[PDB]
Amino acid sequence: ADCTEYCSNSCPFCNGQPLYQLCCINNCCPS
Repeated sequence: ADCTEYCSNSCPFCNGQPLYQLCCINNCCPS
């Protein structure tokens, strides 16, 4: 949770959205 394992960057605001692919994978850690 909070992108603690999904990506190095922590995103506590990510759990405020239902989508994690466009939130954590894309927005939090663009690639």
